Amino acid sequence: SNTIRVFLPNKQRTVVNVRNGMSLHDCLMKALKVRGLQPECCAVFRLLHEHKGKKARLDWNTDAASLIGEELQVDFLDHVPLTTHNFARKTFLKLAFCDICQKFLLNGFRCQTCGYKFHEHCSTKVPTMCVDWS
Amino acid sequence: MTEYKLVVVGAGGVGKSALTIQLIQNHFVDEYDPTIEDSYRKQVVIDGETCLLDILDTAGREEYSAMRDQYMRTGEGFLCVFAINNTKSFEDIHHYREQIKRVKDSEDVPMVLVGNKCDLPSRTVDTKQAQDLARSYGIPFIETSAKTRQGVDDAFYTLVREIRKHKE
Ligand SMILES: Nc1nc2c(ncn2[C@@H]2O[C@H](COP(=O)(O)OP(=O)(O)NP(=O)(O)O)[C@@H](O)[C@H]2O)c(=O)[nH]1
Ligand SMILES: [Mg+2]
Ligand SMILES: [Zn+2]
Ligand SMILES: [Zn+2]
Ligand SMILES: [Zn+2]
Repeated sequence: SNTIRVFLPNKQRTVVNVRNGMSLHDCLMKALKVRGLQPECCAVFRLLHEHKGKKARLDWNTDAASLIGEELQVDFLDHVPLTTHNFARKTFLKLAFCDICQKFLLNGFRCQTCGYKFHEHCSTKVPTMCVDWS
Repeated sequence: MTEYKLVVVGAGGVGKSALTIQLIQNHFVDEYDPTIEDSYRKQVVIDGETCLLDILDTAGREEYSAMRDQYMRTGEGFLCVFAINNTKSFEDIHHYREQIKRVKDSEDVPMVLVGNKCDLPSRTVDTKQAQDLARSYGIPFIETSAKTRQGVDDAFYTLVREIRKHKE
């Protein structure tokens, strides 16, 4: 009951139990890291169901119990170089290696933004977020 | 890109979360962290098609038997998990399988029976028992270990193929 429902980047969500004393950061670090999201590339918001604005930013160290029963959203900070991969069938004439398992890669898949090259049976090991400083 | 709404159900402590996180993040947590509600999205290649997996990790604690019916309705495929260590959790797969079939009003429901915690040496559930229960439901059965990542890809890959076949 002492819980908070938090909408997360890329249309994910979590419910966290709020142990007394914890900050929003302490409550949400794992759920973000386990999704490959760096908490430093993120802001936490209080959803405003009664405003011109949809949400107002909160401090990360805000004590979480202060918001039991509210609905929170975490978003990427403005313009962070994280995105979703964009995969494509690719066939490698030249000897190439899988970035996941370093075995030979003959017939695989590559992201067209970051370049990760992999075997199908290795795809679940490709990091969730595409990193782009191009 | 086709999205696939998957739901992982089963007794508390059978390894639903350990399995899912091993899928999403290639890591293995050996800690106690009972889930309430957790949703994940990750891209995966299956039979050449890149597709989007939207996975909901559910609470196995019976203290959350009320939010169950709503998430079972929206979900397209179900991973019914039990631990080879716990017989109760094996027999309770029936309770979860009937609860799903009520909200989906059909028995051609995309389902995969999953036996987790294969690494441990105290195996109280035999492969044959599980295959029998899977043949009884007309669904696939798959043995897994979230510790060693055995069949984690196979379990989710096979659920998606069940969706595609039922999609016809
Ligand atoms: N040795 C071993 N331990 C496992 C395996 N899978 C899960 N565990 C352990 O089982 C415990 C609970 O697993 P967890 O993933 O939290 O299970 P759950 O089914 O999600 N629990 P809940 O329903 O409460 O959220 C943890 O100690 C975890 O490390 C496995 O394959 N091998
Ligand atoms: Mg869990
Ligand atoms: Zn990429
Ligand atoms: Zn590989
Ligand atoms: Zn029972």
